[PDB]
Amino acid sequence: STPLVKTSVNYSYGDYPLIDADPHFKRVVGYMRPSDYGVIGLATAALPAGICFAEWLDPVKGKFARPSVKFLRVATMLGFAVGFGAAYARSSLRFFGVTENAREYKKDEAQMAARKAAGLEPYGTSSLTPELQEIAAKNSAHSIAGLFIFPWFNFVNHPYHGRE
Amino acid sequence: RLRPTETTEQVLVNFTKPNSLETVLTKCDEELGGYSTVNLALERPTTGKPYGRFFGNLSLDLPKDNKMVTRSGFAMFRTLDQPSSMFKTNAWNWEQYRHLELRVRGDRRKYFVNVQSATPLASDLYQHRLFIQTPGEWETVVIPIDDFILTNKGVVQEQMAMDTANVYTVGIGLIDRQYGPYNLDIEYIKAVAHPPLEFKPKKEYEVEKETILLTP
Amino acid sequence: SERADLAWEMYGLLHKFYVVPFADYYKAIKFFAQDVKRQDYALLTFQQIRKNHDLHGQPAATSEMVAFLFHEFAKTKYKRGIKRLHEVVALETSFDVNRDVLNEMMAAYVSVEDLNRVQDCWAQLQQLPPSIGANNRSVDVLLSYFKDNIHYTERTWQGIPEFGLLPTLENYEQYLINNCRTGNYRRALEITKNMEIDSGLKPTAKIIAAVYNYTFTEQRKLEVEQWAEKAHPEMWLELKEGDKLKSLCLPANSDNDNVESLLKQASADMDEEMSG
Amino acid sequence: NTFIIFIILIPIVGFALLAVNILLAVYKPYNEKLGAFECGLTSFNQTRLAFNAAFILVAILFLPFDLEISTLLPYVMSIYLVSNYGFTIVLLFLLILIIGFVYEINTNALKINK
Amino acid sequence: INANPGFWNGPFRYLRWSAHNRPHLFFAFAIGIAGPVAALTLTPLRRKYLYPDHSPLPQSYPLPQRAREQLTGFDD
Amino acid sequence: ALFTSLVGASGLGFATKFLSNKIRLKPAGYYPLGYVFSGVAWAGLGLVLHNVHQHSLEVLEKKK
Amino acid sequence: MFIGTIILVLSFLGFVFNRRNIILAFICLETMLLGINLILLRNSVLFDDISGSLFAIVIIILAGVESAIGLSLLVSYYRLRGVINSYGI
Amino acid sequence: MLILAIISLITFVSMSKLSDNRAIIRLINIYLILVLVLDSFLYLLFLNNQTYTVMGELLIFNSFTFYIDMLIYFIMIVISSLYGYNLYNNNLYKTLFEPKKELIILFLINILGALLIVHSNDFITLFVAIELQSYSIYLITAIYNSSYKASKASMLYFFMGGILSILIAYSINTYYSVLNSYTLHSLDSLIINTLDLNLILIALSLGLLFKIGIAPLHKWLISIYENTPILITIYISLIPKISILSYLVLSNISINSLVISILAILTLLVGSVGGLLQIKIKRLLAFSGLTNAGYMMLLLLLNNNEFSYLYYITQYSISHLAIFMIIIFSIYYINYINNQYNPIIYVNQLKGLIHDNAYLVLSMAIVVFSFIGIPPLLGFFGKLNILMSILNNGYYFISIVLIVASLISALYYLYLLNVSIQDKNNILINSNETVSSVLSYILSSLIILITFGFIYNSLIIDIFNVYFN
Ligand SMILES: CCCCC/C=C/C/C=C\CCCCCCCC(=O)O[C@H](COC(=O)CCCCCCCCCCCCCCC)COP(=O)([O-])OCC[N+](C)(C)C
Repeated sequence: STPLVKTSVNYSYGDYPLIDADPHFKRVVGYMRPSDYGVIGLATAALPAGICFAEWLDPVKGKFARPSVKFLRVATMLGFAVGFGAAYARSSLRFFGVTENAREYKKDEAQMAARKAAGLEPYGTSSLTPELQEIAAKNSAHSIAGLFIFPWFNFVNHPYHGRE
Repeated sequence: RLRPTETTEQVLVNFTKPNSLETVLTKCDEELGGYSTVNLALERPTTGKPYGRFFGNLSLDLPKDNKMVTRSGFAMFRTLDQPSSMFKTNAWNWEQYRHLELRVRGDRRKYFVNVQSATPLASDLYQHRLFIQTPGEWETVVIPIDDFILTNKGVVQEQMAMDTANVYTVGIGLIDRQYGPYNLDIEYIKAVAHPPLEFKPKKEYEVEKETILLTP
Repeated sequence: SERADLAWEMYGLLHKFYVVPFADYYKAIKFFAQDVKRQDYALLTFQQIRKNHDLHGQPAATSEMVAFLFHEFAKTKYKRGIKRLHEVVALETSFDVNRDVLNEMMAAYVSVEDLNRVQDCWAQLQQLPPSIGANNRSVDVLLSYFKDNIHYTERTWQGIPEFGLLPTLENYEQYLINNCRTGNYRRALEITKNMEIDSGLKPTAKIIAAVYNYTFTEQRKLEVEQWAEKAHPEMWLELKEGDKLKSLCLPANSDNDNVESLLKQASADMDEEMSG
Repeated sequence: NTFIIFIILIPIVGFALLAVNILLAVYKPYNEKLGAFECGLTSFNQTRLAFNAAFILVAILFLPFDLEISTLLPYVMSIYLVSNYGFTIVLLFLLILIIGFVYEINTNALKINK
Repeated sequence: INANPGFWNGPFRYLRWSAHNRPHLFFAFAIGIAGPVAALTLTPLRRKYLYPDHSPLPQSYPLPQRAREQLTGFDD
Repeated sequence: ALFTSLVGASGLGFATKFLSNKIRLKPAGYYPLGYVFSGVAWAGLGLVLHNVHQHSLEVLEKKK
Repeated sequence: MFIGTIILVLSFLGFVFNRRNIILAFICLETMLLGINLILLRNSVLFDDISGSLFAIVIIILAGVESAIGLSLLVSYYRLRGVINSYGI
Repeated sequence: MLILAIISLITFVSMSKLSDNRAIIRLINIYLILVLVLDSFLYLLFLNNQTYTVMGELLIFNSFTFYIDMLIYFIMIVISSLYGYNLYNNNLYKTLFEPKKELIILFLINILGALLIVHSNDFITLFVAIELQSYSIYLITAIYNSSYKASKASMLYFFMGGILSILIAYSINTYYSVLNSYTLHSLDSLIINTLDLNLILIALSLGLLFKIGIAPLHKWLISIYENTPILITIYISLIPKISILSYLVLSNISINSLVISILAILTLLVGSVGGLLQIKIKRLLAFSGLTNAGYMMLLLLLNNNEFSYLYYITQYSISHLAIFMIIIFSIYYINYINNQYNPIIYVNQLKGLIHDNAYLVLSMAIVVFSFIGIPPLLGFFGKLNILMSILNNGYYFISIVLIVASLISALYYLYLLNVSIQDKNNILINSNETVSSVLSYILSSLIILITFGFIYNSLIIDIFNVYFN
């Protein structure tokens, strides 16, 4: 769990304190606000609603025909996908100290306090060699900036989170 | 202004001129071992406009001087191959015509309008039959450009559109599988732009009426 | 219709085993098209005549089938068959194009809405002498293609006298439809009232019911049934129980949209109701 | 150095090709009996033949699928060194390729004459 | 005779239909999706119960993290 | 002002709806509910842009 | 590098002149890619660096995909499928 | 968000009928709309011009890349709306604008390639993204292969782009041979001063700029644009140009380049003068794009040009989409159709359009004036920013060439309006069919943006000053 290269300490990505430069996927989902789940449901209902509204505005074959259940289900799955991506990005920018993250900061503080009390490592221990840990951290560093393009999440318990 | 010239017509086979015949060549099955004959004349009589004459015989007998052939008996004429030496255009542009009009007296024979244009293959031909409606009298039969059917070796193929920006030659030929003499008198072939909708028979042919329009 | 596929196999054995008379081709083409549901076999039956004539030497197909088979294609809006059959016609060394083929070929293109091919076939019909050429069938298709253009419908009507023709009952009906579907309810009545004076062709039930059907004003629909009670009393009464009259009209608070846009939607719905 | 070799070699072989191509300027004007092809007659009576799209698709798609397979060779040579991270990357790579394989199966693009 | 009942209409009915009517595709998907899923749902179980993962193998010499100590012996 | 920005955005939405109606060869008062929808949507976009502008000015002022 | 650069030069000038010999032009594309790969591999060997070889294999895969796409284009262009669809629907 | 869309489209389109193409394209249209409106908050990552490196220094991420990314989604939404939504509900318009089964997948893969071009930080990533975009755009050009006019353009574009990509790879490998590196992070002021790697970057810029078709290699792409379907031409003539020009702007490898300046002047002159010799709409718009490309290439000669380039590319994208959509809408008002793929060819076919749809002609007049640069439209302001940037760096001859080119181009721009405001006595064969409400709304939104985007000039300037400095 010993880092191999030097990393920035308490770097400020915004106007809020840094919680985790490269938070884990389970970490990001666990630190998710109810508003983010509201966003997920909003998108999950919006794509089918968007399809229905587009059908109402301009029917495909002239006559108004509601889309078949297959299109509704595909739109529901894609809506859950886009909502989950937006929620993950919002939680990440909370971790990056860009938006308001006071409650997340307090939960993070209590969490590593409990972990240190239990006698564990701060960001986990891995199945990967330290070189692979560094490669994973360098690949997944700030990968949320490309949410428009590709999905990529940190599934490696690497120590390169930019904290003390 | 100084833009490329735009026009509603382009004469392909003009005839009606002292030279005329220098613009076209002929090909019968004498290129094969066949006995069909082709010959192009030039008639310039009075009380009318001078025309070309395309006659001959189309004996379908096989060439008993060789064996690799299977079917013979053609006779055609076409415009001279487009001279593209170093600097000129290269071919014809038919991107603003959509039609080709030709004025001709016909007979019982079944002629084909043969067009050669740019194509990846070599022997591809765009050909549409020349529907002679009135035999013995002149008719300005119009054939839409985007109705020619692509044929290679005489076989209908994947119908891809003609490359109207690059057209080489236009001609009339006989591939009719019947014996006997043939004749066809043409006096022009031109590609004509889109005509607006009309609701009269023609100015060249008319029927008795009240003649509402004021006489000149 | 369910067993239409089965008729195809039995047709094949009838020709492989027994020599089939050429006159039977007409019945099979009319059967495998105009009879139950299937039109793919109509083309293949026509293609069967072609293949035997080229290779085996069987007698060639006549232009009567292509004229008929275009008409059958212009009923199901079969875009694939029209393109297939056209290029077969364009390279035919046995039969030729005449008045009848162009008329039904033009009608085939109106069904698939081809503004170019429709004008192309009209140029070929037009450039022919009126002796053999533009007939009432030509006008019947030409008016039906200008169904929503009042300007070209009218100039088509003056076209009929120029070609040397007298309009027919089937010719008048589409003209009455075209005037009605473009909001000219009042002009339609004068045409129907004065048609018997001008031409001597007494209006029929398929004429009067057409005018009532395509008049989309509740008062203008009433003026249609004002002369009918006192000029055609007997022949109306058989339309009330036949359910021929249909009372489709325009909405109430519909002045938000164009009146001309309403007439398109009203007539489009009415076309389906008269299609069967 | 490569740029230098390129630039100086351009004129020499360029002039050589220029000269050897100004040669064909006039040659074999293919005056062969091209009369039956400018009309539309056929002399084969046979040799029709056919090629279903699926046949040429098998031939063409042998190449991308072979590239997909041969891309697995670098993985099997370093399987232990990149064990779990590389295992996940290869799983994603294979799933992406199987998306296209599913495309070619569902479309039934590769079924020869039925 | 046989018609597809649709996956979304019933999952288990469609599974049986695929196993009985389309063996090749059903088995292809079965073995294909078993791999990652069984890995995710069994690797922690194997680590917890069967045997822990082996210690990492060396890739080069293990360099001590210390200063040079003074040694005596085998001198010139 | 926020109110002025919202009014301008709503007016741009109304202009877009009017232009769409006139392009379709339809009367100006064709689908007034569409006018309402277009105005609401464009006003919302204007509100978002105004909020972005306000945050931009706040960030500019904060580093002093 | 000599051999790669000269192959690239010869194939490039063969492409520029013909330009209408689609079979030979596409062959020249393949040979120019081969010539570039040779230069890249030689420089990777000289520098004892892995990036050159990695880019070489990437160019190989891209060249294969490009060749597949181009041969599909030639199939569509020359109508290799054939027709013999006469007397059919 | 794009990879998942690509995978889901392959899976869904595999198991769908041909008639579901419109519905699938609509679904992706709303999908991309929600991606923009719901994930737009990611712009908070780039306060004070903060920059990130992603995927092992293989990708770069900043406000410039984010803005080009969002613009590419907006353009993709508009173009995909042009495919999913039916302009007129009749069989003719059914036939002309019918999407292919794989067209949406190819579109998204080409968008992915363009974005990876914009976000590239390494020459390996740059080349891979270039090859992805190139193969996708070849397949886009060739997917309508029922005509020889389109087939010749597809084959020419394949071969010319193959030569260009080979030249790009050769330049990249020469750079690697010189420096044993594949990234620009090894280039500094000392590196440029000490060693002569300028020619390598000139060759790279040459190969990249020829892909979008600057002089003297403009004729092939102009022929391709002329011969491809117009719904394909609207896409193939905007997105690759945006990707290449954005990569060139962010790379910043052509400071005060004599070769780049001369080629930009040549591009401007050729585009302006050759436009005067055009009677076809497609060729005229191709030369218009050439002139705009020359204008944007003039911005490659100086630093701190982010605002001018961004403003000009956004306004040009909007105007390009608007002008092609106006040409598409005008198809209904002509008596005959040239081809199934290109239904309108000659500018003369638009003659008298003011008697069929006066407001369509008004919108076209607005977009043409914005192309010319008449205030207060967006085109004038983009050209003004270009002029300010070039005069700040002392390029006076370049400014004179720019002004002369604009004055010359105004002639063939007003050619369109003069033809369209004529009188056509030939009445239509079609009447009263209603045009699509969604596409009309999108066109009107584009026109209103062009007309009244100058309201937010100060707001955009402040946002740029706070997010790019
Ligand atoms: C509900 C979420 C929907 C958001 C989707 C946005 C898609 C953008 C797409 C296509 C471009 C259309 C015009 C965008 C305006 C520039 C925004 C900006 O301010 O430009 C700056 C950079 O200026 C520049 O360099 C030059 C920009 C050139 C603009 C040329 C067009 C002028 C006319 C447009 C005026 C807007 C009219 C709105 C009417 C209500 C980027 O700002 P930023 O990176 O800090 O983030 C912005 C925060 N955002 C992401 C929430 C929006």
